[PDB]
Amino acid sequence: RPLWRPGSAPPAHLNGELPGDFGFDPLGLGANPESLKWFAESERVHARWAMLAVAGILVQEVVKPDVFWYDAPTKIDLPFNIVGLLAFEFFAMHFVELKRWQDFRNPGSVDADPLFPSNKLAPHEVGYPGFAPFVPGPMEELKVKEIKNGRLAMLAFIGFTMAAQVTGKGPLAALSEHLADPMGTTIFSKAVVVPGQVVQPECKIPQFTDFQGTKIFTPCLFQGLW
Amino acid sequence: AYGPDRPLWYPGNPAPAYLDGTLAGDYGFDPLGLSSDPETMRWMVHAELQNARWAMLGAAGVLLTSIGAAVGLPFPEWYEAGAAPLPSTVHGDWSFGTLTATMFLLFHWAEQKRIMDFRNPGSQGDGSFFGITDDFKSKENGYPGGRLFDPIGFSRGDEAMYKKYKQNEIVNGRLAMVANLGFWAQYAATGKGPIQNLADHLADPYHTTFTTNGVSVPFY
Amino acid sequence: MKNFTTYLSTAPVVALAWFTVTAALLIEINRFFPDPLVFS
Amino acid sequence: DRKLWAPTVDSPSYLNGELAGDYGFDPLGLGADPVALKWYRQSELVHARWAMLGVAGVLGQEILRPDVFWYEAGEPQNLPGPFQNINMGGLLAWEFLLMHWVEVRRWQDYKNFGSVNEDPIFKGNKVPNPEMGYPGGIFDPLGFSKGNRKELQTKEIKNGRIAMIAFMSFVVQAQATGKGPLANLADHLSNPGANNWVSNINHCVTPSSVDVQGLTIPLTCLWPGS
Ligand code: CLA
Ligand code: CLA
Ligand code: CLA
Ligand SMILES: CC1=C[C@H](O)CC(C)(C)[C@H]1/C=C/C(C)=C/C=C/C(C)=C/C=C/C=C(C)/C=C/C=C(C)/C=C/C1=C(C)C[C@H](O)CC1(C)C
Ligand SMILES: CC1=C[C@H](O)CC(C)(C)[C@H]1/C=C/C(C)=C/C=C/C(C)=C/C=C/C=C(C)/C=C/C=C(C)/C=C/C1=C(C)C[C@H](O)CC1(C)C
Ligand SMILES: CC1=C[C@H](O)CC(C)(C)[C@H]1/C=C/C(C)=C/C=C/C(C)=C/C=C/C=C(C)/C=C/C=C(C)/C=C/C1=C(C)C[C@H](O)CC1(C)C
Repeated sequence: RPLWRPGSAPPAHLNGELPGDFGFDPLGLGANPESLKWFAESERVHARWAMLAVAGILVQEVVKPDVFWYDAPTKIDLPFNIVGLLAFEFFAMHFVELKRWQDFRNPGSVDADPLFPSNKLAPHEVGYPGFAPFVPGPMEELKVKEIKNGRLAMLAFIGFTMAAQVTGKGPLAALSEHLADPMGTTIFSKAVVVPGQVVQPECKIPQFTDFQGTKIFTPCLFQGLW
Repeated sequence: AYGPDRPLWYPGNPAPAYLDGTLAGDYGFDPLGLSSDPETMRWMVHAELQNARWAMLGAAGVLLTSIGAAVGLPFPEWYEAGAAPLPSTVHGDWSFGTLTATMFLLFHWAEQKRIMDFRNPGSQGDGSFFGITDDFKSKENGYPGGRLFDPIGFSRGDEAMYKKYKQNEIVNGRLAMVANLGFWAQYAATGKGPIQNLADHLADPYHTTFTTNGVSVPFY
Repeated sequence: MKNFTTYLSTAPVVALAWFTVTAALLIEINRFFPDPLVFS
Repeated sequence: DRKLWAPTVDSPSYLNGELAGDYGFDPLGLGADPVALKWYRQSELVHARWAMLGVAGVLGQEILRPDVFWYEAGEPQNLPGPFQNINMGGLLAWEFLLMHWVEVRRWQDYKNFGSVNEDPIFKGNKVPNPEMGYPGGIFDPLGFSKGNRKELQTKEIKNGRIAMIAFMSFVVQAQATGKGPLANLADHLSNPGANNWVSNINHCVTPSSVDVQGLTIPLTCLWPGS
């Protein structure tokens, strides 16, 4: 089994069955088996949401390079009122999340169309609803690609947000700024903490961003610890 | 710790009988036999697992707000973060008298349940509070494990990690308690609050000691 | 400590404590509410 | 029997003579625990190999480029070629990750000897690493360990121990006189009695602090300056 650090010893709890296991639990978080099962659902859900997000942020910068992803909501004209969009979004997400969770709670209970009992999802593993019209390659191989791709995406998002707080531009603009002066755009080249001095990158995010007349508090993640 | 040959406080001096070495951070240190009684030990262990935990949170705050005020971020220093105006609430404005009363009221409820389980183990786990039972049980004195107090499951997981984690907590808590006396004593001598005292000591390390502060050494 | 607490329970020690608390209470009461001649 | 550090001493048992340069010199009994001896040895070898490189650079740099004071050569402007006034933060970035990989890999050879020996990216390419601290292979290209490596190891440790002592001389005799290693030899040979440690130890000749590209770096002399 490939390990996060060659020569390391994987923790007992990680015998390896979950796709993308690399014996990485330095603090032993998923020591409890049920806890590991939950964390496993969290990892997949986080990765899939992040994978869609990272892609969207990049696309919404190739198509509309003007609107900044961080302040996109305040820079875009919603076809519907936020209250109405948020209301629908809440009920929509609430429904899918409830059925999604019920499966994790009691496996194989929500695996059927409630409106049309004729429709019923085939038996499936938790975390994998069953929507697999096309699977290009071994399921486990694609599972590892999904978790590896997802883990990379989740890290990329934090990078998108932090870069958007240190600089005031999106991922593509920031990367170009790096490609222009590679040895003078790194975080080290913009922030240094010496035993006596404290140079921290300026927060390019207004503490509060007004939205449709409602100033929305937008804090720079731990601006005090940079 | 967690050993019969655990490192002790005064290498050479034998450890107290009551201090076997099981208790977290046990170094056989009870010179005035304060915990000679076994029941006293249990109470003292719980009390330490109470002062240290609060002290740890308090130290995290005096350090985070201080770090902020030094970087520039509007943060009142620990000493003046009480006269700071209380924030408003959707319900209404906050009043100091109500704030104190609410703080004690809530604390009385939690303290009662904690002490009641301490006196009567599992007493709180009677589904009396909305059916919560095992989550209201106590894995050990000062260790109220469950799915509400240890959500991630360090206690439910590897005991070695749990035991190691228990030592980390005791040692860190004792340090935080000592650190807190510092934050207070350095204030009541320098009048500046930490992170300013760390910054002064790192700018003139030799001429910025406790000896040169007026209050510490009176003659000097 | 079991035998130290036993000593701190002996009549002379307990009386010294009880009285000190009672005395201090009356002193503190007059300290904040002085000249209590009548119950008004 | 091996010759020991003093004509009257008796070697500590743990120092049986296996390690190179075993002159039974452990007055503080630091290497008594076999784990610590193992670690300390790796630290000795790393410190020696780094000081032998260092004592060559100080001497060499002076011989060739004599304008730059060894003590003041890490300044961006002092840096030669284009390196002059190069963002030190960006430079640190390179010196950081690159050093972190080589060091961590070496550390994992301590934690699990002969475990990190194969090229992680490519494959098959492996290093003999016969002894911890002596990888050989690509690390020994011209192949001189193939002979009596132990004898060569003895020369290496003895030369390194002399260097370690010499580089800390270069450091002191430079922060006192203000001149390099061979310049201090020249001054002595000019007027011996008048250019000694007596007429030079009463002054810490070297800046109290150095601002590097906006980052002030405090400096100090090993002996409290008179
Ligand atoms: C989205 C959150 C998330 C969650 C819930 C998990 C959960 C899990 N991971 Mg995982 N991981 C994540 C993100 C996450 N991971 C990311 C982003 C990476 C890329 C670095 C990895 C890389 C990784 C590897 C290589 C391995 C795991 C493994 C595991 C499983 C066992 C380890 C464990 O129990 O830790 C539980 C994890 C959590 C409880 C979440 C931690 C949340 C804390 C509170 C946040 C702390 C800060 C955090 C590091 C964010 C940093 C932000 C910034 C500094 C970049 C477990 C079910 C092991 C495995 O596959 O076994 C099956 C394993 O080998 N993960
Ligand atoms: C896949 C993750 C990833 C990648 C590829 C990058 C890439 C880059 N980052 Mg970045 N970053 C990341 C995550 C990542 N970051 C995260 C999670 C954070 C929050 C802690 C940050 C916070 C951050 C700041 C504040 C800044 C950058 C900056 C930069 C650019 C170079 C300058 C620099 O200082 O880099 C430094 C890199 C870091 C500070 C963190 C990267 C560490 C990642 C997570 C490890 C990934 C290792 C793995 C082998 C992947 C390798 C990369 C690639 C093969 C995918 C560069 C293109 C600078 C910039 O914006 O340029 C103008 C800069 O200001 N990043
Ligand atoms: C950091 C450098 C370093 C390190 C890690 C070691 C480590 C070791 N040496 Mg060693 N040695 C060194 C430098 C070093 N040496 C130098 C420069 C010399 C030349 C004088 C020697 C000469 C020497 C001899 C003759 C012998 C050893 C031996 C040993 C081993 C005995 C176990 C021990 O006591 O470890 C502990 C040692 C350390 C932890 C080194 C740290 C130094 C301590 C903490 C303080 C020293 C400060 C020092 C006086 C400052 C000098 C300044 C000056 C140059 C201006 C051990 C593994 C014995 C051996 O070979 O066994 C196989 C032995 O016979 N060494
Ligand atoms: C064991 C033994 C035995 C023998 O026999 C005898 C003897 C010796 C006596 C003993 C010993 C003992 C000891 C040492 C003790 C100590 C303790 C401590 C220090 C504590 C702390 C303690 C400390 C603590 C708690 C702390 C606390 C704090 C808190 C909560 C908080 C605070 C704050 C903050 C956040 C900030 C803001 O702005 C303000 C405030 C609000 C103010
Ligand atoms: C239960 C649970 C369960 C689940 O499952 C999971 C989880 C959630 C994870 C868990 C939790 C946990 C926790 C809570 C923890 C905490 C911690 C802390 C905060 C600590 C502190 C800690 C803190 C501390 C130590 C403190 C420290 C401090 C100090 C020393 C001081 C220092 C100093 C002083 C004197 C003053 C000056 O001027 C400055 C200086 C020099 C700087
Ligand atoms: C054995 C024993 C045993 C018993 O038990 C105890 C006792 C006796 C204590 C012990 C002893 C010990 C010792 C002696 C130690 C020593 C150490 C040292 C001296 C090191 C050095 C060390 C040193 C070193 C590393 C060096 C380093 C250096 C380097 C990297 C570099 C430099 C430089 C050069 C090139 C040039 C440029 O332009 C600049 C720079 C960059 C600045």
